[PDB]
Amino acid sequence: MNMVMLTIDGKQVQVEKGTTIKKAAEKLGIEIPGLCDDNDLKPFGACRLCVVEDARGNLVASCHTPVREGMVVKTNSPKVLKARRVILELLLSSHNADCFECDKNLHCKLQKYAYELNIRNIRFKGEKRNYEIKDNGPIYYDPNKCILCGKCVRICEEVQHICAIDFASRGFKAYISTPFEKPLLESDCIFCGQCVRVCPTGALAEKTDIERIYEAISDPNKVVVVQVAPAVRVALGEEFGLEPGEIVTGKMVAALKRLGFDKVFDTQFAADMTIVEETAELVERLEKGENFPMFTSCCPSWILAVEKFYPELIPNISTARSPQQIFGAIAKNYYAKKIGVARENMFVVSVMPCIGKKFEATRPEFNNDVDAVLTTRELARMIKESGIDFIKLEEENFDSPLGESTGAAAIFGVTGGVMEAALRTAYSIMTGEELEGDKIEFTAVRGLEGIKEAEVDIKGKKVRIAIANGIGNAKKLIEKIKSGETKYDFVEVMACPGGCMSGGGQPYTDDPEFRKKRMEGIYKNDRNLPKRKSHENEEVKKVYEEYYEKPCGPKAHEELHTHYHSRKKEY
Amino acid sequence: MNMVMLTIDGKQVQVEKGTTIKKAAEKLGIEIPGLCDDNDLKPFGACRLCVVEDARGNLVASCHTPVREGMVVKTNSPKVLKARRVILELLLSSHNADCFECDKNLHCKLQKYAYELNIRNIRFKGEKRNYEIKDNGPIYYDPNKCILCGKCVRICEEVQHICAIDFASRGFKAYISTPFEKPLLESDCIFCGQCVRVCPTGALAEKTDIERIYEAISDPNKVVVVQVAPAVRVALGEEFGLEPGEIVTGKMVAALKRLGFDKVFDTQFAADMTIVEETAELVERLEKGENFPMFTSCCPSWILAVEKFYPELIPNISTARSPQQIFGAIAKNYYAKKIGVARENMFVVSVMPCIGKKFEATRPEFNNDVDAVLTTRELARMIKESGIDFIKLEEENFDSPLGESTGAAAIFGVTGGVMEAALRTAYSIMTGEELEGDKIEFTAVRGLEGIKEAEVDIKGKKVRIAIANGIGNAKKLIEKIKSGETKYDFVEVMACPGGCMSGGGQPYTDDPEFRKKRMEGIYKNDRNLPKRKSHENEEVKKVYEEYYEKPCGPKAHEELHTHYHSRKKEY
Ligand code: SF4
Ligand code: SF4
Ligand code: SF4
Ligand code: SF4
Ligand code: SF4
Ligand code: SF4
Ligand code: SF4
Ligand code: SF4
Ligand code: FES
Ligand code: FES
Repeated sequence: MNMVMLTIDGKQVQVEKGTTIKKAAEKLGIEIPGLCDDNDLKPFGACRLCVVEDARGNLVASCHTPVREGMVVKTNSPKVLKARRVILELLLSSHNADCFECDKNLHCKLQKYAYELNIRNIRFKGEKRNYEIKDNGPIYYDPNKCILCGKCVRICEEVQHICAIDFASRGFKAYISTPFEKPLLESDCIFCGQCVRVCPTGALAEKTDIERIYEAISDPNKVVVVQVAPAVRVALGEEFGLEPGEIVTGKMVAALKRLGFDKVFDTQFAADMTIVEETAELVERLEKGENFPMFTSCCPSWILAVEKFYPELIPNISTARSPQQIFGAIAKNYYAKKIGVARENMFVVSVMPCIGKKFEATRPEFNNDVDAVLTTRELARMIKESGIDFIKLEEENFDSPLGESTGAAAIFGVTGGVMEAALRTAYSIMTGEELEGDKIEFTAVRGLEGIKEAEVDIKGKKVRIAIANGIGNAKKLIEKIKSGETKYDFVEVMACPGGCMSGGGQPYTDDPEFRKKRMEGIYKNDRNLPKRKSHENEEVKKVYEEYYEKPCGPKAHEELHTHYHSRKKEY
Repeated sequence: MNMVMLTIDGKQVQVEKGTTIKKAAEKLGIEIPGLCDDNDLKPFGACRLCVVEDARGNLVASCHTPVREGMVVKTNSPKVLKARRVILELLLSSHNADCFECDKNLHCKLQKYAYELNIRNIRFKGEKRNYEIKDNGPIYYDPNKCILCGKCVRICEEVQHICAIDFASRGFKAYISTPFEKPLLESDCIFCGQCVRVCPTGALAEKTDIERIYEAISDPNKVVVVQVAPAVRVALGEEFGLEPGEIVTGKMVAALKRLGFDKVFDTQFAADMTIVEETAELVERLEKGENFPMFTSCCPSWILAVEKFYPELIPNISTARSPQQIFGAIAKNYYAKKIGVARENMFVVSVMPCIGKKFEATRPEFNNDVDAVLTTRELARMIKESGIDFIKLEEENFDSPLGESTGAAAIFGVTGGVMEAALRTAYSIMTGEELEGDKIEFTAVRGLEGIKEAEVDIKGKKVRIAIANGIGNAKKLIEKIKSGETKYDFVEVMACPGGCMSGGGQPYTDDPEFRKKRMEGIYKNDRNLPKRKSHENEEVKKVYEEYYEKPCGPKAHEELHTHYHSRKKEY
């Protein structure tokens, strides 16, 4: 091993060779500001705001200069501060200053740096950016506030391997867009929502359906039922000053009950129903031994990717609905006749951490089962708007008769958790017995690796299980499968890297290790529940024996399944 | 005690009769927004943003509504939210939106309420407020961001009884002004800074001089000494997310060392200098028995209030300088000859929590001993500017030979702690012995009462002592003295209510009970020290025996004394 000695602010530093000055100065109790840098991306050097001076007398960037042995650098010299002040004055000279009306208010990094570097009087006044905004679906793009940091194109090209947007024009009028300024829906985008999560300004944000929620609640002839996702309860607490990984289920239930919503349920019931349907389909397919491999259809971004780029995989993907639409069908068809409320007077609201769900809700194939879709940020805005203090609430429980949950549906917010639930139910449906002890947990499908392969043995029969997180890794698996190197049986894809815990709806964070904390939170949540199996739930059995009488029945085929059509129109 | 039964948002409430419907709902884990209300002021009802809905169906204000038996109210009805949204749109329609240049950025309450209530598109665009910025000294007034809440007028009317500013004009063009738009120096202001502390916008701020500090640092031939106030050690941590009242001495010393300052010192040394000099003066005045009562000179605002309103008490004021100017004279007179530097080439910077110090630094009669002054908020902004992480610093001590101190000089940030620091020294100098055990602490001069009185018996000799915090209580006690009811010996006055811990330079807080926490922090800091007596300090005695040889000497009269001249201009 090779170690490197250097001096920073007159202090001796030992660092491993090859790390940058920004990374090497983390343990020294100092932080260099920068806008174009992220922990998941390569250095770009477009902000030029992270400059520090070496011994010679010139300023160099600190995010892409490797540490060489025997240099002295300074961080609080007056020249560096002057350069940073002038650079932020230049940035702020052409920014439309409607900070009252910005969705990214109180979380914008540019605003924090404008406060932090003591800017009080901008001498450069003149031409401002003046473009026209247009709708794009669930993604609201305002090119008046862009600073051309390049994070969105880098996260859409280097990680996602999709290349949906890129730079355009030259000079002062350069701007990031699609080909020929077309809307994102008919472009090559798949609505993963990663570009929204990394934008340091308010250029990229979410279309809001807040007014429709308030008009629906204000109407005295409409009954409102609201569902929450499994992955919201672990990261909702970041807005209110708590560390990530805290379980706030009861507090959020109390907040939802006090917000005016008539009924509060959870997706975990529909999640268990989806698991039952998927494992029935898997058992049937394995008995016939046809259409290998079989893909899961629980991620709207994945199904958009299949419909847009790979139309040949349409026969091989499952026909099961998303859990959101499953709960919508249950609420509009079975619960409504039980309570005695007309279908035209029922409102269903969902809280999900994804952005693909916002587009998925308005697909004409689903007959408008879900009316409006929220995100975690919108729910956190409701709580502050209504004045509810989140810290000192009293925890309550979910309503009846479909609020009770199991431990199999509590790990959908982690990559491969659907696979653990599928193996948990498949072991019981094949072997006939129930796993007890450490055999309940499948540790072979846990972690944060890009590709997760497993050879699962059930009563002497071995099956192949493949998990891919990230669209690029899914493309790699597609290339390997079409190459015919090996054959799998049951393959999961989630477009967001790391699972739904890192979707576009989750609150913004600065810690570089939020994924590990959220995984620990979800797993500790799952370990704190008496029931760990999907089929052991009673209410799912009551719903089946009350209305459908059989999984994968003709009524279930009518309501619990859908068909996909290829969107890859030829040129 | 008579209790009242009611319901608020469907929850039963038990509260005493007489509380409003906003202050009696804070203990239900719910809080309704408001801008015109503060815990130290009578309700005024100018925001009209704290409205709720009663049973009848008309919107009623909450900050001035007494509660009676039998009301049902709701604070989350759609009508109330719509009214609040429209009212905030009306406010932000006429606000100059340069939130990058605003000194109150990331702490403005209007910004936070614009974020909370989900404002996205201002429909009412029209004529804005267009006034002209004028200079006033240490108070920077910008009547373009004023929302006419009236907090400054009420706090200069109800508490201070100074009557410096008042409303002017009518209609849309009304504003806050002095008579005839004269500068605040020539008006009846006394520069207490309370109006700065309560302003919920960026209208009233500080004239910030970080720039001059920066070319002072960048000059290679100038040597910089920075001094810190006793009341800063208990309030800086609130700027970094800590609980108020945490002792952060070592952390702020490390931060000041890393900021480029050549030498760092505490002003407790000069404070003990002032204590021993004032004790000598008090012993002298007791021996002659003339010019009673005698007033302290530790507060510049008190001196201004005397020079403007009560010019007949000038012969009765102590001639001792403030500790800041005494430390400046020591640094520019004794320390400079010891190190071997020219007097013009020494730069003295102070970090004090008061606002009147900014004006006091530039008096022509002090011969420009100090060059620039700061407050705690600017110190925190500099710390965050250089990138220093305050949480993970290492404790380090002061410099030499003016770094160490005693416990008598650490309680200046409390109403009463100055005379409590002088009674021990007077006891020691007149009796000849030193207090032991719990007799060091005097429990009769601690608390938060408006006027504190005590009769202290020392060796059979009784002295009458009085404390007045707040200029209103000072005026009351001056009226009592001029009435001739009782005779005093030694009177302390601090202009800000609650002592120097509630100055204008301290960080903004929303907790209603910050004064108790700050007092507890100060007392814990005092009790965590080995030496508790000003006389037992070593370097004070060394300085006298090397340069003065006697307190109240001709050299001390030349350098540690000043004279006051009346400012009451005849009309
Ligand atoms: S949503 Fe995903 S695919 Fe679409 S532009 Fe953003 S990063 Fe690229
Ligand atoms: S759109 Fe957002 S992420 Fe992309 S360059 Fe502009 S500011 Fe950066
Ligand atoms: S992007 Fe940031 S600085 Fe720009 S308007 Fe929005 S909040 Fe203000
Ligand atoms: S992984 Fe989850 S958050 Fe990401 S696109 Fe798929 S469903 Fe949405
Ligand atoms: S007072 Fe508040 S809202 Fe107005 S410009 Fe300053 S920070 Fe923005
Ligand atoms: S500084 Fe004090 S006296 Fe002067 S206007 Fe403000 S509150 Fe009134
Ligand atoms: S100057 Fe500040 S405190 Fe005074 S009325 Fe205007 S906004 Fe209110
Ligand atoms: S009491 Fe302290 S903070 Fe207030 S004006 Fe006097 S010296 Fe300044
Ligand atoms: S973000 Fe580091 S050089 Fe631009
Ligand atoms: S601000 Fe409370 S009633 Fe006006």
